Amino acid sequence: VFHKIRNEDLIFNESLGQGTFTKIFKGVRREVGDYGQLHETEVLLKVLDKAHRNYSESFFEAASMMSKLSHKHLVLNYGVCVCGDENILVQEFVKFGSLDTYLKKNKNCINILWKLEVAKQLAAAMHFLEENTLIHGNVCAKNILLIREEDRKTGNPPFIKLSDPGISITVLPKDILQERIPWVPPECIENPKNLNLATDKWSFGTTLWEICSGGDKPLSALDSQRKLQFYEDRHQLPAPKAAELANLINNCMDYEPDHRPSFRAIIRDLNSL
Ligand SMILES: CCN(CC)C(=O)c1ccc(Nc2nc(OCC3CCCCC3)c3[nH]cnc3n2)cc1
Repeated sequence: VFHKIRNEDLIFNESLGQGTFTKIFKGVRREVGDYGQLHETEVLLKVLDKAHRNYSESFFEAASMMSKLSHKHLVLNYGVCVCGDENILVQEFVKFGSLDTYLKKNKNCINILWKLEVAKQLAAAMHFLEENTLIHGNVCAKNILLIREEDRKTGNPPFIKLSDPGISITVLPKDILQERIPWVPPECIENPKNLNLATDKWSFGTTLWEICSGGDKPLSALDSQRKLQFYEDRHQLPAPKAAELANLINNCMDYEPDHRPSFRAIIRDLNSL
């Protein structure tokens, strides 16, 4: 179950953007913490749109997935506020935001070793989920958060976490699914109920492509009809700018889901460079 947070202990501050049928805000939670100390803690507030309240079950199931498992590379959920009409998910607030924006802002500053450390961390998180037979269903650079920047001076690497998947692709309208090509794998375009552990290996490949492309979005120039035809013609993504991980990307985005490598194998490949 989810810890219930009182509407009166939450303050909503600035809008940070939107997700799928959600609005996202920075906020503050008043709480009693360890030793009975009172705290005013920064939080990330995710609000399901009133118009799409019929998705509330999938909205919360997405975060519940993340919450029943504990791992260093998985975002922390603090609880939920159903107080009122609103359906509110309360999560930890990460200092440096999402990776897709960070890659773009810091293009001329991110080198191959940084990308490899990030890829290894994401692969570790996905290996944990695979070993627990937990499907994420929406692996992408927008859903990777940057906790700590790299510090060459101290030799410290960056540190990321994987966020929750949001409303599942098994209940979303087809036009949203099509726009999410090529993160959504071909078999889930055929039938979103084909969502499986193999789904996440495909999307991991798409996310590595993002990491290697300075925050470009693959196939963004293609409209939804042309994205569908891309899958129907069995195309692959072009090798990124920095081509060091192109082979791994292509091996991961295999049109045969049963041939996509395990995350253990993926980690072995990453460690070999
Ligand atoms: C000055 C420019 N920056 C970057 C430095 C910021 O303003 C910024 C934005 C967000 C955070 N933190 C954040 N972001 C999340 O999601 C990512 C956001 C979701 C919806 C909109 C896009 C971003 C989160 N999810 C779950 N805990 C989160 N914490 C930190 C800083």
